[PDB]
Amino acid sequence: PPSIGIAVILVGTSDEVAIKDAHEKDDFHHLSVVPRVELVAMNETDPKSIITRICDLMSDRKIQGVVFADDTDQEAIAQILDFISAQTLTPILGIHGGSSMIMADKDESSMFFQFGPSIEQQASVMLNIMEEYDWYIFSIVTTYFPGYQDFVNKIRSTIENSFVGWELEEVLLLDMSLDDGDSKIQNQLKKLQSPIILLYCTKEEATYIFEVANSVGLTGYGYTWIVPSLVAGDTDTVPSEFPTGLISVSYDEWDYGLPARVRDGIAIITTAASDMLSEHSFIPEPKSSCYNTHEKRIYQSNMLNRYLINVTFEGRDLSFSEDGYQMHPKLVIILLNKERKWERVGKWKDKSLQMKYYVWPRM
Amino acid sequence: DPKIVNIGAVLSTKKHEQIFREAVNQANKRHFTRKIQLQATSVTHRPNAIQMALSVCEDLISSQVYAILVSHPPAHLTPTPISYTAGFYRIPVIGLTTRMSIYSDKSIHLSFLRTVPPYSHQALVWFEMMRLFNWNHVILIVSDDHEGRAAQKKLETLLEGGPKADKVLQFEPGTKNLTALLLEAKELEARVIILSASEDDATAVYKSAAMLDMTGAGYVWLVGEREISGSALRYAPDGIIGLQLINGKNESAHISDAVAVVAQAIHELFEMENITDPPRGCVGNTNIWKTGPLFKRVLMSSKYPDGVTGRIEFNEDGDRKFAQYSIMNLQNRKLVQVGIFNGSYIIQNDRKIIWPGG
Ligand SMILES: *[C@@H]1O[C@H](CO)[C@@H](O[C@@H]2O[C@H](CO)[C@@H](O[C@@H]3O[C@H](CO[C@H]4O[C@H](CO)[C@@H](O)[C@H](O)[C@@H]4O)[C@@H](O)[C@H](O[C@H]4O[C@H](CO)[C@@H](O)[C@H](O)[C@@H]4O)[C@@H]3O)[C@H](O)[C@H]2NC(C)=O)[C@H](O)[C@H]1NC(C)=O
Ligand SMILES: CCN(CCc1ccc(Cl)c(Cl)c1)C[C@H](O)COc1ccc(NS(C)(=O)=O)cc1
Ligand SMILES: *[C@@H]1O[C@H](CO)[C@@H](O)[C@H](O)[C@H]1NC(C)=O
Ligand SMILES: *[C@@H]1O[C@H](CO)[C@@H](O)[C@H](O)[C@H]1NC(C)=O
Ligand SMILES: *[C@@H]1O[C@H](CO)[C@@H](O)[C@H](O)[C@H]1NC(C)=O
Ligand SMILES: *[C@@H]1O[C@H](CO)[C@@H](O)[C@H](O)[C@H]1NC(C)=O
Ligand SMILES: [Cl-]
Ligand SMILES: [Cl-]
Ligand SMILES: [Cl-]
Ligand SMILES: [Cl-]
Ligand SMILES: [Cl-]
Ligand code: NA
Repeated sequence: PPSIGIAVILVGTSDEVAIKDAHEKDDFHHLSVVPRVELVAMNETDPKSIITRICDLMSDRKIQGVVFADDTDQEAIAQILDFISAQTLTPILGIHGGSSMIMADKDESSMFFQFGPSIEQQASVMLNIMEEYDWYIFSIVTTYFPGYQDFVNKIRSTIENSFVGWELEEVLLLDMSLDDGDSKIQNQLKKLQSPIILLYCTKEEATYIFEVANSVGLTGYGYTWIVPSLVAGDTDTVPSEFPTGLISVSYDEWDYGLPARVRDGIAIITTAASDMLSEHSFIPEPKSSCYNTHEKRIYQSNMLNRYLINVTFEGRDLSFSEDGYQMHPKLVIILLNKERKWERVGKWKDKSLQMKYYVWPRM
Repeated sequence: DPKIVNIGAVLSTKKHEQIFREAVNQANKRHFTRKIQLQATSVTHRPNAIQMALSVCEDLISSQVYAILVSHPPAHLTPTPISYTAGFYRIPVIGLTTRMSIYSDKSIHLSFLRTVPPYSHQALVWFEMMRLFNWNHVILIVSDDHEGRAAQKKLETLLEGGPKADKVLQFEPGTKNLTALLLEAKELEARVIILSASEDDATAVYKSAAMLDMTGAGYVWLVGEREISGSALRYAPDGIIGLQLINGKNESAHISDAVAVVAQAIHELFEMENITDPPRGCVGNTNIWKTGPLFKRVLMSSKYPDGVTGRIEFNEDGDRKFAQYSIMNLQNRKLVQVGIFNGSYIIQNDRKIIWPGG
């Protein structure tokens, strides 16, 4: 059975041996095609480093797909990967780290998929948390981070259709592409009355917003902030500006560890290829280079996508969405406690939210 | 020894590279440059978008550019990969000739100003024409893509700020038989029709309209620049009114003005305290330029009144304000100028408008 190349790129310290030994279910590849995985390490996650690394891989060997993990809080990595994936029409899976932080509005030509919940699902989960504890009065704060419209609209759409007494008091939009030497964001935040506040932004943006929120007295008791996975990010990295009592939805390697994920990544790309070779007696030829993609345009396609999003493996449904998120992620609701450590306080699985406490804890 | 501050540019030819170099030399001559002094660093577009992103890193950001001028090239290559990479670091990009409305979206283009307006801003001229010629009831036909909906959002804003849009009709870009759409517009009383479409989609509309006899007397067609360019002109009804952005395509002029604005902004920047340098190169740097967002604020607030292309200000989206348009009228199959929009005001010239029919 013919071999397809799969690059697994690991940024930052990670057990390559625990990873290689987990993929010993390589004697569990039964298809029309076998994976030929090659672990690459990478030290830097700027655009040039990431682009030239993947593009040297693609020219030195014959890559069919890429599995990307990193150890950072850098959501821009998703964005860079999606750009590369769309330009070169190579499949890329962001399975861990910044690479897996929600990217909204992926290119039409994108073959880039992410391990994690959609923006709309985290918003719905955030409303389920509020319904449980009867926190019906709330406000939203977002930046211009891509997705913020999808977030605000998912909220709005949900609570308009509801026999529940929601009251969305205020929606703020914070421009952090400009400096804050005019105390503009402070004067916006000063308008928040609600006891619940949903915040949609990046981790670096939350750092600043919380610092300002604190200085106008919006972090203490009587104010609860709920943020999405990418703000919590790496949970072993907690900015001092994060308030205690911060709630977050999360997918950060709790019960679904890296070696497992690289396994499922290699599985998704291999299954996919097999399904297409099965059914068209060909799969797309890996691009010889990315410096010649203006020429070979008419010869390339995102055909492999239909199959990448419909893989079942080892009795789990690893399907993706058209938008490029995982369909059925197991999520964990975490709570930043008095000792500045993130603490599990709820699980979300199968449309059901099962929280730990009935009366909400006090920090 | 003064402090050297690099300006960057991705431009279309080597002739325009030399124009950029020379504009910066003049900025240094014109300004007091004992403290800071500009240095021009420049490059032409690369054949594809990855090569271009890399060139920004290797050629431009490696020289610690405070800003990057970008033109629309010759004859599939957009500013986009330069806005992407520069925006990673919050280095401001100044579009010189790009006019798609998508570059007004902050989520997509963090640090992007341009010295030409987006196509959607033509609605500002339409609206002043509607007050001038007392068209109080209009039908709006736009393509169901970003640019089309951008024009609708913009005109409807001006109308719900009077004259009214009796109905808005959208069609799927690419469609060739628009008889269904245009029959819907034919049944309404209003005989003033505004169009936003690409070159090839406007061609489709013009043909179908002609079959349904909607280009004759009684009917008025009011249109933008794309809808009377190249192919669109081949089948355009006589009497149609369209626009051309004056100097819209003079890359030399916009280089000259962009450099004047940017130089002014740089000297204004270094009046303030705690200005940091941009990152030297891409490799190993993942933090934004700390002073990037301040420099953007300064640029956005910049006013250059004595500009080759007229009066340089930017609105809240970083788009050019006070652009000037030729008001064009297709007469015996020739595009004839019947007026200009001078930035705020319509000025009819002595050449008489001939409407559809007349
Ligand atoms: C696009 O075209 C428009 C319209 O022509 C220009 O806008 C006008 O610019 C002129 C300058 O040339 C302005 O003229 C000045 O008007 C002053 C008072 O005007 C009032 O009343 C008028 C009409 O009733 C209103 O439009 C206006 O809003 C005011 O309420 C005069 O007092 C000025 O006189 C001064 O200069 C003259 C020079 O001849 C001296 O003799 C006088 O002593 C005095 O110092 C002057 O005439 C006019 O106000 C502007 N109108 C508007 C509506 O803005 C734009 O400049 C032009 N844009 C571009 C880019 O070219
Ligand atoms: C949708 C296209 N992306 C381009 C990102 C990118 C793509 C490819 C490369 Cl190669 C690089 Cl290098 C960057 C947009 C980019 O991701 C915008 O990022 C932000 C936008 C707004 C905010 N919020 S704000 C305006 O308050 O600061 C934050 C980040
Ligand atoms: C990464 O850095 C380590 C030392 O910290 C070095 O051994 C390794 O060769 C580097 N790899 C790359 C690709 O730079
Ligand atoms: C592909 O999706 C179809 C339903 O659209 C379903 O049969 C299954 O989820 C997938 N088929 C497989 C995995 O053979
Ligand atoms: C473009 O503007 C310049 C001034 O910078 C001028 O010299 C030149 O004639 C203009 N070109 C056209 C085609 O109008
Ligand atoms: C900037 O201000 C800091 C204090 O915040 C000071 O230590 C430093 O000397 C200043 N540097 C410049 C370049 O103004
Ligand atoms: Cl590296
Ligand atoms: Cl892309
Ligand atoms: Cl971040
Ligand atoms: Cl570099
Ligand atoms: Cl006239
Ligand atoms: Na802008």
